[PDB]
Amino acid sequence: EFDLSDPLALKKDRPARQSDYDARNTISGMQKFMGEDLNFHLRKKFQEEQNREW
Amino acid sequence: MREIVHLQAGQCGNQIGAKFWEVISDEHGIDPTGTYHGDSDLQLERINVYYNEATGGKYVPRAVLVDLEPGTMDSVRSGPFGQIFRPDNFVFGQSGAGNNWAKGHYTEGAELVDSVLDVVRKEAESCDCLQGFQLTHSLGGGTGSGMGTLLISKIREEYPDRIMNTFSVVPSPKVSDTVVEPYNATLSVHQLVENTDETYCIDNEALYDICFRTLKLTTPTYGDLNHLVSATMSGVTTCLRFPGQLNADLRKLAVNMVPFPRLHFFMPGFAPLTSRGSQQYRALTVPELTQQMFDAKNMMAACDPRHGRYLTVAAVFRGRMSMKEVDEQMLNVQNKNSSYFVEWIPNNVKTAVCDIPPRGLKMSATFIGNSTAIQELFKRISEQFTAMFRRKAFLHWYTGEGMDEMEFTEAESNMNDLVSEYQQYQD
Amino acid sequence: MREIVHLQAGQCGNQIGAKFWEVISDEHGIDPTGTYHGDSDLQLERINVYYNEATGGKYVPRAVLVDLEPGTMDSVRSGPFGQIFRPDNFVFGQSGAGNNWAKGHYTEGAELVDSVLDVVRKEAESCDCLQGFQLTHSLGGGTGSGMGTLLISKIREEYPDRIMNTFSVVPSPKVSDTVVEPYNATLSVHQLVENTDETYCIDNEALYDICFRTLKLTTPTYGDLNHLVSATMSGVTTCLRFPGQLNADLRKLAVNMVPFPRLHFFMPGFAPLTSRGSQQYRALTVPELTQQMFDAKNMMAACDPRHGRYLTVAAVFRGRMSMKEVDEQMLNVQNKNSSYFVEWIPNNVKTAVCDIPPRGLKMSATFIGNSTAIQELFKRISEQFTAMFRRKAFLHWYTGEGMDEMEFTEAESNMNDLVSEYQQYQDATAEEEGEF
Amino acid sequence: IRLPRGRPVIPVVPHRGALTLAQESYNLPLH
Amino acid sequence: EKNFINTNAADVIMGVAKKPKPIYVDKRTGDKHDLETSGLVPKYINKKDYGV
Amino acid sequence: MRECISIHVGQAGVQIGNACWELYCLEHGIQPDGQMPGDDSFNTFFSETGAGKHVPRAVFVDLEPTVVDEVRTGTYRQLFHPEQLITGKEDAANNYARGHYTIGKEIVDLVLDRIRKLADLCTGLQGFLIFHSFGGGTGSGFASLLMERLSVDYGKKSKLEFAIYPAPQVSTAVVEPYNSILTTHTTLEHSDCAFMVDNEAIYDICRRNLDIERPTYTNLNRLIGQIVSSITASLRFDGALNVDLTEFQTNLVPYPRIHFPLATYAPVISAEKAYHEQLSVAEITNACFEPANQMVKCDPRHGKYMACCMLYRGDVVPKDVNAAIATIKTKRTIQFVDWCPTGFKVGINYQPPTVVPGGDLAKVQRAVCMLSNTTAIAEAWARLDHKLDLMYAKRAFVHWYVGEGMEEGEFSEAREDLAALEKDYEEVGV
Amino acid sequence: MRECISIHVGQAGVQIGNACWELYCLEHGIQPDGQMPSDKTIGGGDDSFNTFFSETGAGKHVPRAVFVDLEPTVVDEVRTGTYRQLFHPEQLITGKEDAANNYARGHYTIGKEIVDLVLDRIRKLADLCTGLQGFLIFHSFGGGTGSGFASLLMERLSVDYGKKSKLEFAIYPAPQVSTAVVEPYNSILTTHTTLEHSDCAFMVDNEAIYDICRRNLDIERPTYTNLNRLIGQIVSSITASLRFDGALNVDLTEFQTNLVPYPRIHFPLATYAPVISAEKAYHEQLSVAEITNACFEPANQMVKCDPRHGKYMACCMLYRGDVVPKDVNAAIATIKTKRTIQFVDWCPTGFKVGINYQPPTVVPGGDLAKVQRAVCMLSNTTAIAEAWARLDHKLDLMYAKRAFVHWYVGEGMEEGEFSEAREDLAALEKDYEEVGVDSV
Ligand SMILES: Nc1nc2c(ncn2[C@@H]2O[C@H](COP(=O)(O)OP(=O)(O)OP(=O)(O)O)[C@@H](O)[C@H]2O)c(=O)[nH]1
Ligand SMILES: Nc1nc2c(ncn2[C@@H]2O[C@H](COP(=O)(O)OP(=O)(O)OP(=O)(O)O)[C@@H](O)[C@H]2O)c(=O)[nH]1
Ligand SMILES: Nc1nc2c(ncn2[C@@H]2O[C@H](COP(=O)(O)OP(=O)(O)O)[C@@H](O)[C@H]2O)c(=O)[nH]1
Ligand SMILES: Nc1nc2c(ncn2[C@@H]2O[C@H](COP(=O)(O)OP(=O)(O)O)[C@@H](O)[C@H]2O)c(=O)[nH]1
Ligand SMILES: [Mg+2]
Ligand SMILES: [Mg+2]
Repeated sequence: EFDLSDPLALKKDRPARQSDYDARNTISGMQKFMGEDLNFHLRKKFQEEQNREW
Repeated sequence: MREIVHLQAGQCGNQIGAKFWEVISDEHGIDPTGTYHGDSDLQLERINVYYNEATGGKYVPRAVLVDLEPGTMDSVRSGPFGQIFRPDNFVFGQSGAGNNWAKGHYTEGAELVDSVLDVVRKEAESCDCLQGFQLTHSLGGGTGSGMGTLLISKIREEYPDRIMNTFSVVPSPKVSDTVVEPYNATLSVHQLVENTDETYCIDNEALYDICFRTLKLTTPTYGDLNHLVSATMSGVTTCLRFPGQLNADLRKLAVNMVPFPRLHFFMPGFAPLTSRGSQQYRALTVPELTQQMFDAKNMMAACDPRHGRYLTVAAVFRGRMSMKEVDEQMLNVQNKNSSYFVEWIPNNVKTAVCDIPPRGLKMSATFIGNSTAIQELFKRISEQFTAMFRRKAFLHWYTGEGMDEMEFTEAESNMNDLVSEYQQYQD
Repeated sequence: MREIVHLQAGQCGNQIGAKFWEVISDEHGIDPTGTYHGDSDLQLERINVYYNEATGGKYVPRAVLVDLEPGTMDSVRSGPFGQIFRPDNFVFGQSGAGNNWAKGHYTEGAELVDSVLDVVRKEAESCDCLQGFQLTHSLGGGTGSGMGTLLISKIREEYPDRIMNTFSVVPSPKVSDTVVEPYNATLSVHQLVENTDETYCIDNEALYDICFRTLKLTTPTYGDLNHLVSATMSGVTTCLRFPGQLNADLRKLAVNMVPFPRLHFFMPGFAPLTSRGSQQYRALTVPELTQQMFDAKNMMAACDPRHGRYLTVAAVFRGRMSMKEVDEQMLNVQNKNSSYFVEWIPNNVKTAVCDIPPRGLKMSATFIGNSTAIQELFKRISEQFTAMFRRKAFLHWYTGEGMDEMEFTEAESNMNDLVSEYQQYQDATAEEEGEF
Repeated sequence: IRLPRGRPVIPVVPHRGALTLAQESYNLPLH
Repeated sequence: EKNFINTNAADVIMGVAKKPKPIYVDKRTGDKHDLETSGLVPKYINKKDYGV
Repeated sequence: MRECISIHVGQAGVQIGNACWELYCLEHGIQPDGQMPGDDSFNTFFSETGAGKHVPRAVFVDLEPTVVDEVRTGTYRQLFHPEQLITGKEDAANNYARGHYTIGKEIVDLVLDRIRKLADLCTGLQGFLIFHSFGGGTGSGFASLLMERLSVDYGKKSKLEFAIYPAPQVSTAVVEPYNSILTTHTTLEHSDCAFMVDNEAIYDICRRNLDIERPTYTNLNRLIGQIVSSITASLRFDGALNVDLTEFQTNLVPYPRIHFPLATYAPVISAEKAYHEQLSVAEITNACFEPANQMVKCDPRHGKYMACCMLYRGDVVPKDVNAAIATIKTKRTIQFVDWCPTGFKVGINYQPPTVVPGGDLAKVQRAVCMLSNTTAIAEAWARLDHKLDLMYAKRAFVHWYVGEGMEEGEFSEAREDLAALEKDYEEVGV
Repeated sequence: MRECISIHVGQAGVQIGNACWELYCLEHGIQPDGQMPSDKTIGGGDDSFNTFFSETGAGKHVPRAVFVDLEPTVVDEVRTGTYRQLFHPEQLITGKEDAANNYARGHYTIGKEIVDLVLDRIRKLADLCTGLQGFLIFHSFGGGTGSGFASLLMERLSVDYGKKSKLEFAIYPAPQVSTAVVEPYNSILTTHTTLEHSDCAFMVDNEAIYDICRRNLDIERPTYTNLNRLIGQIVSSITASLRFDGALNVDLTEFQTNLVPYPRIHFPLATYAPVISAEKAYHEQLSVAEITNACFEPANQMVKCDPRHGKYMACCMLYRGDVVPKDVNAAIATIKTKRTIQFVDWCPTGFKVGINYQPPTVVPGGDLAKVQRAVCMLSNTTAIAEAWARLDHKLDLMYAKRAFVHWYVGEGMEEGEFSEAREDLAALEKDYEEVGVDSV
């Protein structure tokens, strides 16, 4: 159990979530949520373009 | 070994149940068709706590899905994880509850409860030792609030010495979507005070508050609220599914929780919740978990804990951590503020420690707090109830189903004496 | 081991704090993202005084950012060190204070302060052994003065034995910014007397005169005066973060410079300041540092010390130097100017030496001066307040917010009590017993 | 929100600026 | 109309001192713990209901 | 010839035994599979069969499976006979009544059968070693019933208690004063000597003596296992002065109600600090009486010693023991009672303590396990009594105990007994 | 068999003990790692380190010292420095927050926390002492830790050990320079509480050592290490009899009997005679007469008190190196004939001598020259009443207005202790007067 008492343990430790998608962001971790709308501005811009042509 | 038969009644109940069962299938490594594809041998150990086994190596949930109209269970059947439930346990009615408690408790749920009791008996006696059941519903609806209480009552006169859990969702005055729900909430909390062993009061207002100020979600839907509820639903029963340095099953969080039989209304809370942009400024240590876990905004009930005295607090930690870190943080919390904790109990915090964390996570913990600040979740609903009942506002929809007006009077009287019960330890 | 929770309120406080954190991060070797990148090992040993540990070698500061207008938060995030601050510590309001002390103290700064106190108590109880707090604000502003006074009043009643330093900015005789500056200035001094331990008065015209005479700057901006302010904040706490022959923390300066509890208004000054054209004309010696330090044209408050008496004087030195030279220079500056030091205190100089100079610097020194010439700074504010309050100059923007007319009276009553107390201690017979 | 500038160097002082009267004069005697 | 030298001395002449809280340092680093709550000094033996 | 039947009750008991049997198997030449790659010193703990398998004389008991199943799937699975590791179905869930009246009766018969089948192999059975915790449900309830049943069929056989006291400041449970009051009221006549250790005291010891900040329960288990191995070291190794297991009760328990001595392991230092320190007999016996080295968080200076039984290991020369205890008898800090002019029981062994790979303690040549019976434990009984009187005044948590067939008078007649115990602790210091 | 426990308290104590222990290691053969470079004898080797160092089983010598401070930044330099391996880790005690120039922090609130840890470490270090003589305490009169906690240490040691000898190495306040404002308050309070819990109190100034380093030594702009090396040389010459051969041995108990005439006057001044640079030593013969006369020079004194303003009461002289006792006899016979050196009638002897054959050691990096003779003179003179009167006046000026007393009255110390500490030293003022008058 040197890992629980390592003074530089926080130095070698990685964040809970690094990017918008990687491996250890799965629904039992409560780190990635579907309600966060990535590709939300693009949907609004596309819908505005549809309204413009119409 | 120690099996849990999971029940759910209502739309809200079935949408929370889908999230919960997919979360448990995530934890135990179950694909959307039923089989196992995980990478650790620890996930098969107590997999029969929630699952059964069929031929061909198929794991099916021990779930009973109850509703009074077929569209909601058609919706959960066609979802991403609707192919894992055995279609026998899907029980529906034809005419809906109509957002009416009397309909679900006397008229349409009572003529459905026999088949559901048959299914409950068939699924709940295959197990060797049954720890207890589990219900997910809301008090603001009609079929979860009405027939769910009937279900609790009939599985209480038949299984007296088991564990009853209800992850009820009581309504909020600020976020209200039905004009009748004071009646339903009052008439259901009349039953939940003596038919249940633990009760977890969750508010939609508190979930929206979490999603707005903590998670910083742009568009929180009902799916994220069910995700946040199922987080704590999985967190409370993690020590009888996985090993730990200090195990604590469901019964240990009842003897060490309620000091008197009428005080079992808790409020959950999940500790490691972080926004997307605030992820790299976070250190995943025990003090950071316990100072976030005790925060007033992190409660999943909309009552401020700082208005009342804490009765007893749980903390079921998951992950690999040292023990006196937890034992000194829970002592620091009681020592810093001695006016928010009751004085006639010397230690008000129970520690539970598991080993296996949530998937892809270094460390996690959950909160179960019994407090005298929960009375303001009942004072508001009782005040709205007596605002409606003094003019007999919507009572023709209920008295026509065959219930007397004495029932509302005894329901509000028992809500009042529950409030006065929670008041005498506030001073 | 001895941590300092930083606070900053208002636009002046946030613009000062940005430069202060830039200078501290340059001293300790922190990149604009947060990761430590130093060369030696002293820069990591006492990093926890101002910083917190996060994952991966990234350091998050101890600061709490408070304001009522989101534009200032927008500007403080757009700086070269805007990414190092934790996003949770940013606390903003929606409607600005309107340059009103009463609004920011009673109406808009009242409900907002609960979240700020939440951040403060969250971030102060996670300390090994907290020393105290700091605050940068301006008394002439609206949210700065009012909400800073409210923050200090709420903080002192929860941690009543810590160190509460304020690097306040006092208003201006000559060139001012706002019309209603005297009201906020006379209403803020009441709280600072009773609720602060050390108060540093920094005047903008003194900084402007420094930049125009000693530095010969063509276009001095706010980011130019804030460098001098950041230097005198960083020079005070240099004994905590680096080893020294003679160490003096904030509490040692508290003990040495405050003879009576109500007299804690000081006068900063930074020693090695020299313009670009005269940089090669100076030999960097200790007599040069102590000659510039005690000069009347080097203080950061627009009040010369020849018009008053020096109650107590500090001199915190940085760099490798000799203690005999420093002690004999303090002796010479005490004995040559005899009438400018009080006679009921035999030695008025507290000395401190730290062997680590600032980054790029070789030797440096910081002047903390408790003088009785600070009373004339209050005299002008009192005269302007009496000119305004005699005919209700702008009272309807204060009394309509809920403040009382009698609340303006106790302000200048206590302010002039402080002035009279400084005056009585200025002319006191040293060889005299007293009634007791 | 991108990084604006490369932050000019300002290195440490060569000979002093790292020794604190105990690194010097308290080394190995080794005359 | 107040002499601020007589009263500044009278505020320390007609006063009482602030009694410190008993704290013991346990380790050589400087960790401090409260003395009364930790079971070192005799506290609960002097309770009124001892042995009865 | 000198057998010792160990009994482990509860999660605390099983996790303590997981370190104790690790130390026992490493002490002799016993592999994890039970074989030995011949001396017969292992009969104090191991019984040999026809297939060449050394089976421990332990009965791992719990009412919950998933703490015993790690013995069944870990690295010491082949060592243990299947009937030794005994599990129930439902845990007592921090309830004394559940482990004493409802759930304990189903497992007490099977545990008694395994105890009897283990005692047929013992020609020279010395005593039973019991490991449990006061705060738990199984370890406080079923272990007390185990004493109540073991005291009838055997009688005068020695029984040794290795209990975990409730900590002063920290506490992982809420109803643990109730569990403690009941298992202390009912074990009083059914326990010859009750060795007391405390989790927070060992927490401080590994914080300040060893440099391991943040140990887990495993380090505490290793320290307790070192104490237990030093206690029964004379039965397996040659010694200048041999100490039998029935000498502790005669030389440590003056009166039958007072059988709660303390634990202290002397040279518990790290490998960094052993370089600058010589570890002679006088130094370790002086570090024993330092209150910073006690395994119960209490100050012995605020009380009077009743007796002292103290053991030795390694290259220990008896005149150093003589002069070292003669020094302690002259210190005004240390005080004894009137009616004990003798004070000390001395034992010397030759086997140095055994190191474990990846352990905390350093390899030493001398060691002392001091067992002190002191009056200073009376501050613990008064404090536990106050913590009960806070809760029992408003009848908190009683309804969870009357359900499992215990009347309301049991709490009152427990409180009477330990009021009398506090009176006995005071009245003998006069 | 001659062990003495050095107790360094405060920043001054720790920085003095650094140079002291460097010179202790260099004088014997002990490396900075605590090991001898080799074992040249088969089984012999000198045990002369037993005065200062305790040998473990294998090969390592550990100092018999306790370093106490209330601030981590002074001890942490030793903890990560060159002599890190030499010191036992538990021998360096460190608080979290410092006293900060306040006697009350070191005496009532903060310094009363770590006092138990220091007392148990002192007991543990005294357990290995076979022939313990006494304690040596290094502190300063002007600080908060070195004034309050050192007084608390004397307070506890008198209770726990009785009549055991405890010598002081104080840093007296200077008459014109100082590095604090509240220095007179600390000086009066910690003199008042330790007027009787100290058998002897050797004091040196800081301005006087500055003057000696400027004038006698060739160096200008000195640092604190140059003062600490001289103080280490003084404390080595005091304890040189316990470790080296001597024609006349001076025990640590002899100082209090041959230097303290009366139960409160125990403040002698120290001076080191041949403190000269290398090129000044090249042109100068340093015979016993020259270095005996140089001790009595007013400029060569290490405390800023003119000996011509008072009367000598007792003198203790410690000699080192190539010293003939015949020349010591002649040189002390010459001094008694002088008129500029005046003694008191009731002490016709006035001298205690001690000769040690060990020459003083040369620490590399120091500015002192290699000399064959050295004298460390400890003189108790009545001329210190100038210094007590100036300290009296400096306390007086601040106490007239009751400046800075809110920092002291608000921390458990009442006002009355000022009124009795000042009254007790005002008694001591004329206590010095009573022993300076001649009986006719
Ligand atoms: N000192 C120490 N105490 C332990 C250890 N493991 C468990 N405990 C203690 O065990 C007590 C609670 O009992 P449990 O661990 O749950 O074991 P139990 O007696 O079977 O109790 P139940 O599981 O509820 O039946 C706590 O007070 C812990 O302090 C350990 O490894 N070391
Ligand atoms: N000779 C000598 N004197 C020193 C040294 N360092 C400090 N002093 C003296 O010590 C006095 C102040 O006390 P410090 O040693 O600096 O600090 P302290 O004694 O621990 O007191 P606090 O800082 O309040 O804890 C000053 O007046 C100096 O004269 C040193 O290295 N050598
Ligand atoms: N948490 C959560 N609550 C829901 C969801 N859908 C509905 N509700 C709540 O349920 C209450 C009405 O119950 P309803 O959905 O009709 O369920 P039913 O009456 O039992 O069928 C409302 O107050 C809603 O806030 C959901 O997906 N999640
Ligand atoms: N010297 C100096 N003064 C500043 C700085 N920033 C703002 N100020 C002064 O602060 C005053 C305005 O106060 P401000 O903080 O903007 O008002 P607030 O935002 O309502 O608190 C003006 O008189 C400015 O001169 C700065 O960086 N340096
Ligand atoms: Mg158990
Ligand atoms: Mg100091």
